[PDB]
Amino acid sequence: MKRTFQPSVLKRNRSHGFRARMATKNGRQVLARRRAKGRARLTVS
Amino acid sequence: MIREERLLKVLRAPHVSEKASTAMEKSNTIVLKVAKDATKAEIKAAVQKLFEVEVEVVNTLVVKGKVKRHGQRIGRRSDWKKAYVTLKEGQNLD
Amino acid sequence: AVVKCKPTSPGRRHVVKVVNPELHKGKPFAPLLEKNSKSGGRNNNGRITTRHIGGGHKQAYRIVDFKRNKDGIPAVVERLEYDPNRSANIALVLYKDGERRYILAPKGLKAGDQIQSGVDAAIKPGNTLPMRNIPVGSTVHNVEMKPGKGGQLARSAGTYVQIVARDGAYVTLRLRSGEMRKVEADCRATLGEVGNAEHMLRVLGKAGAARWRGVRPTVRGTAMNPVDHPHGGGEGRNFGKHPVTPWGVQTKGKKTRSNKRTDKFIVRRRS
Amino acid sequence: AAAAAAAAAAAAAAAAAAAAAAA
RNA sequence: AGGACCGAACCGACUAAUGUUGAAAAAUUAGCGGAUGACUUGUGGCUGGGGGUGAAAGGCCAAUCAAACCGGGAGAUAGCU
RNA sequence: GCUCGCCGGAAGACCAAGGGUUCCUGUCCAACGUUAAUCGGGGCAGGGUGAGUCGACCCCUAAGGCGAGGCCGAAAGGCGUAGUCGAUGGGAAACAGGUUAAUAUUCCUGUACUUGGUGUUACUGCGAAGGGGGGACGGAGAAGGCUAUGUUGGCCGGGCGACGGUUGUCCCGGUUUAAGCGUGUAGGCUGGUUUUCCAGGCAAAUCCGGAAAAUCAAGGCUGAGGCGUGAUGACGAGGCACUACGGUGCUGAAGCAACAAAUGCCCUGCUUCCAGGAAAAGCCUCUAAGCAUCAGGUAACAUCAAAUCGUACCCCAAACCGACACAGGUGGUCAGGUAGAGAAUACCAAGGCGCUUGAGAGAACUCGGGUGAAGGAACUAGGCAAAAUGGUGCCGUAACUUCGGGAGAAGGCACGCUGAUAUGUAGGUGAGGUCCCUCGCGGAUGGAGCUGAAAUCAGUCGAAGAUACCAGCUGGCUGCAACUGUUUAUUAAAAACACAGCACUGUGCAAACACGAAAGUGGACGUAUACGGUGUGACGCCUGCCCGGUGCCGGAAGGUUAAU
Ligand SMILES: [Mg+2]
Ligand SMILES: [Mg+2]
Ligand SMILES: [Mg+2]
Ligand SMILES: [Mg+2]
Ligand SMILES: [Mg+2]
Ligand SMILES: [Mg+2]
Ligand SMILES: [Mg+2]
Ligand SMILES: [Mg+2]
Ligand SMILES: [Mg+2]
Ligand SMILES: [Mg+2]
Ligand SMILES: [Mg+2]
Ligand SMILES: [Mg+2]
Ligand SMILES: [Mg+2]
Ligand SMILES: [Mg+2]
Ligand SMILES: [Mg+2]
Ligand SMILES: [Mg+2]
Ligand SMILES: [Mg+2]
Ligand SMILES: [Mg+2]
Ligand SMILES: [Mg+2]
Ligand SMILES: [Mg+2]
Ligand SMILES: [Mg+2]
Ligand SMILES: [Mg+2]
Ligand SMILES: [Mg+2]
Ligand SMILES: [Mg+2]
Ligand SMILES: [Mg+2]
Ligand SMILES: [Mg+2]
Ligand SMILES: [Mg+2]
Ligand SMILES: [Mg+2]
Ligand SMILES: [Mg+2]
Ligand SMILES: [Mg+2]
Ligand SMILES: [Mg+2]
Ligand SMILES: [Mg+2]
Ligand SMILES: [Mg+2]
Ligand SMILES: [Mg+2]
Ligand SMILES: [Mg+2]
Ligand SMILES: [Mg+2]
Ligand SMILES: [Mg+2]
Ligand SMILES: [Mg+2]
Ligand SMILES: [Mg+2]
Ligand SMILES: [Mg+2]
Ligand SMILES: [Mg+2]
Ligand SMILES: [Mg+2]
Ligand SMILES: [Mg+2]
Ligand SMILES: [Mg+2]
Ligand SMILES: [Mg+2]
Ligand SMILES: [Mg+2]
Ligand SMILES: [Mg+2]
Ligand SMILES: [Mg+2]
Ligand SMILES: [Mg+2]
Ligand SMILES: [Mg+2]
Ligand SMILES: [Mg+2]
Ligand SMILES: [Mg+2]
Ligand SMILES: [Mg+2]
Ligand SMILES: [Mg+2]
Ligand SMILES: [Mg+2]
Ligand SMILES: [Mg+2]
Ligand SMILES: [Mg+2]
Ligand SMILES: [Mg+2]
Ligand SMILES: [Mg+2]
Ligand SMILES: [Mg+2]
Ligand SMILES: [Mg+2]
Ligand SMILES: [Mg+2]
Ligand SMILES: [Mg+2]
Ligand SMILES: [Mg+2]
Ligand SMILES: [Mg+2]
Ligand SMILES: [Mg+2]
Ligand SMILES: [Mg+2]
Ligand SMILES: [Mg+2]
Ligand SMILES: [Mg+2]
Ligand SMILES: [Mg+2]
Ligand SMILES: [Mg+2]
Ligand SMILES: [Mg+2]
Repeated sequence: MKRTFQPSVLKRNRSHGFRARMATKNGRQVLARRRAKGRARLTVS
Repeated sequence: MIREERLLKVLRAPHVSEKASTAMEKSNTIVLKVAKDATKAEIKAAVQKLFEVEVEVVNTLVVKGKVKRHGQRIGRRSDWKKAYVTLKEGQNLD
Repeated sequence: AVVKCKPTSPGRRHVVKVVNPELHKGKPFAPLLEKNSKSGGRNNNGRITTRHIGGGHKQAYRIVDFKRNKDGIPAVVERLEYDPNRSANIALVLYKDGERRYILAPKGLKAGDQIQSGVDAAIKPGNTLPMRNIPVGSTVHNVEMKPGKGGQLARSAGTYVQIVARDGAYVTLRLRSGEMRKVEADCRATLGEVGNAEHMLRVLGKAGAARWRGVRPTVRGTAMNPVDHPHGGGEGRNFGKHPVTPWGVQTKGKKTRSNKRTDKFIVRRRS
Repeated sequence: AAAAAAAAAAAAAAAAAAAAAAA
């Protein structure tokens, strides 16, 4: 059928990108939770 | 006027291929491998100043580097820039 | 008029149009249109606040002369146009100095009449003049209720108020809903019944005409579930509980007036 | 070289009931 | 002219057979309904969990919905196995 | 390499999204390929994407997002004005031909075009965060002109046939050419030109709008296609050749006409309907500020620039989404031949492939199918499934009915090929030629040539003429629901939901009501012929009795009654 991931990099970067995480208030705690976790890529962008 | 150390920093190599040799003989275009953040006017000024050769127009593209697997760990080769500098009508530059 | 559509099709069997040759086929006046984005029934929070709104044909909000500011200039009606927003037709009206406007169309108006606002005006339908100088017992529309705001009472298709009294500095209106109401007497009003008085004599014929007007389908209460409405659930058809709005307030016969500030302008309630 | 293409078997997804039940 | 007619694109999903540890965590084949409209679809936006949205089935909200998922309270509790 | 098969509105071509070197060469076959493999979309090394004109970047905005101040909020923050972002839309400009193993509207050849600076010549009212015009807009339909494109003839070149005949009314192949520039046609739209004035477009006006007056009823705007020109060129079937059999260079004729014709163009047009059909900048124009012949503007003319990024490849898939090289899913553009109404359907061309396990043997049994004696629903929960009916033209058609319907009711007839009417008819198209001609892409008789139904009569063939593929089963009684629609993605598509219509009720606009502590916003840029809520569910006939119960509405005289 039509599966549940139709990829589009505009919507991907616009909803899960670094600036769209950095804009809000519990988005900056998302990025500060991955830096303390020490991940490779923080977000998609 | 462009910075002389900048024009000395831009040109990195020539290019060595079958397309490069045929473009050197049939169209008088030298093929260079230039810096990553070069531009057309800076490359034209540098190729007129360093080699001292009259140059018509310059054609640049960005080669995408491959992704190799040395050993067992994957790795990215470094992208760069390639430039087809043509020369004037009837003018030799090796 | 009313032209019963000949029943060549089911759904066309019941339609009744309101045809009128006077409504100007053609273009509107470009300095007076706007953009009017369809709401969807959705406020700034994003939710559906009011329901059954969404879809329909795209409209362009005409700008109208609801305030009748240009006094003292005799203003001939250029043409009669079909406003999609409101119920009544509008009349593009050309003034003497040459600045056209849009006025909500009175009853017996046609392209050729003189409509003059102000205080000096004579008493013919269209001539806006204040209720200090309107003869009592008359009928008016486009009535302001605070002096200099824009008409707010009786501006539908064919509605009209009556000026039953004047004493002190208050006029007493019998509105279209049968309620009498004080209004301060410096407010302007416009003489005459309003135009499209066959607008109630239409029927929509089919559900597609409701969807063109821009209403969604309304799902009544007793065919829902008890999470989704008070009357929901029930094996079979069961409606044992008292009739209530979807947020728990009785509909059939419960007064819900709240503003105590304008209870002083209620001479008589509606009946 | 030595690729060693043996990743672990993550196989079980879900199930359902879908059976004629004695009741 | 029409929420008109018969019918391909396109949307569906009514019947049968085949598969059902399959080719496929809902499909193929042969027929079937709508097919100028309350149609369908591309692209971007919006509504967030007792909340959304609902032509209303307790349906849908990332193969999960009589109240999602991820972390935390948390080694909840369990007269039960 | 030779055959054979399959798709051919795709299983062909070009893309966007998406992926990210899979593209091409050389080498290896450990692993991967549902097998072998010298093969590969696998490993390894090397190569490969060239843009003033294509697209992003840019200028302009939509739904919307962030939103200096501000309002609001225990804190976090919510909303929102100036603004500033946001395309799927608006905005300048390039086509043809050739080459690479790999790019090409990017490279090369030919011919172009656009916007800006600078400077030189001539001339003088220039200037906006403003005013105005325009940009700038629906659905359906209908006709006309065309084009893409095909068919037929001619012309040029090749051929005289492995088997009867084949110098002909024969067979095969070609018969290509653009953008730009001029010419301004088929057409559509608009009355113009000039003078004076104005309660108007926040002031400003010569611009727009509005009035009055003179003159001419033809000036302007828009516009597919044609004809030149580009072109004397390129392209071209082919020959001539040097060999690494892979190739490679020079030459190279004809290169017209008629007809048919699109969903594409004129068309962002015209007719018509109501459900009344984006915004801002480009762009044209008026001026206030001011700047004062300084600057600037505009007709040229030369000269410089046009940056950066994507340009490989797949792109209905073996490379995206589905764990897989998975019979699944995925939006745009191009749409040839023969029958056909058709983009269905059958066979085909260009093109691309034969679905990454094969060889046997021809048991049960299972799947997809074909036919069947005699009977025809006896099968069965139930005509489920199959079988039949199918087309075009004509004849004909009932009960009932809301006058439309029923209805394609049912039911029946004709259907091929050949000859005649007519050596190809009616009709369509119109070359000549002749006359005017406000002289040109002008108009009338003129009908050559080209194409071309359809019908009647006769003959004849077959068992069967819509011969294949595609292509209604029909009728009678009745329940339920007025109908078209929508739903339980993935066991339920209905008698359920909606629906137009009916009624009750709330609401006088700072509405009722909802979302939000609150601002606010939806309601609504609407105003009782409107809006919310509730029940019912077209249309016809109708809606009868009860206010004891529980609600709701009206009373505030009395009993009981809180903080204070
Ligand atoms: Mg991740
Ligand atoms: Mg480039
Ligand atoms: Mg409602
Ligand atoms: Mg209703
Ligand atoms: Mg309903
Ligand atoms: Mg229910
Ligand atoms: Mg409840
Ligand atoms: Mg019951
Ligand atoms: Mg009971
Ligand atoms: Mg239909
Ligand atoms: Mg099917
Ligand atoms: Mg149909
Ligand atoms: Mg919850
Ligand atoms: Mg239930
Ligand atoms: Mg789910
Ligand atoms: Mg719970
Ligand atoms: Mg435990
Ligand atoms: Mg605890
Ligand atoms: Mg075939
Ligand atoms: Mg393809
Ligand atoms: Mg690789
Ligand atoms: Mg390859
Ligand atoms: Mg290879
Ligand atoms: Mg081996
Ligand atoms: Mg193998
Ligand atoms: Mg490889
Ligand atoms: Mg362009
Ligand atoms: Mg912008
Ligand atoms: Mg904004
Ligand atoms: Mg904000
Ligand atoms: Mg602040
Ligand atoms: Mg766009
Ligand atoms: Mg654009
Ligand atoms: Mg290629
Ligand atoms: Mg170039
Ligand atoms: Mg403007
Ligand atoms: Mg249209
Ligand atoms: Mg043609
Ligand atoms: Mg021929
Ligand atoms: Mg022979
Ligand atoms: Mg012979
Ligand atoms: Mg041309
Ligand atoms: Mg490409
Ligand atoms: Mg395969
Ligand atoms: Mg596949
Ligand atoms: Mg075809
Ligand atoms: Mg087909
Ligand atoms: Mg067998
Ligand atoms: Mg059979
Ligand atoms: Mg038998
Ligand atoms: Mg037999
Ligand atoms: Mg028999
Ligand atoms: Mg029987
Ligand atoms: Mg029986
Ligand atoms: Mg039996
Ligand atoms: Mg059947
Ligand atoms: Mg059958
Ligand atoms: Mg019964
Ligand atoms: Mg029904
Ligand atoms: Mg239906
Ligand atoms: Mg639906
Ligand atoms: Mg279901
Ligand atoms: Mg569905
Ligand atoms: Mg079903
Ligand atoms: Mg409000
Ligand atoms: Mg009901
Ligand atoms: Mg009923
Ligand atoms: Mg009753
Ligand atoms: Mg009672
Ligand atoms: Mg009582
Ligand atoms: Mg009673
Ligand atoms: Mg009471």
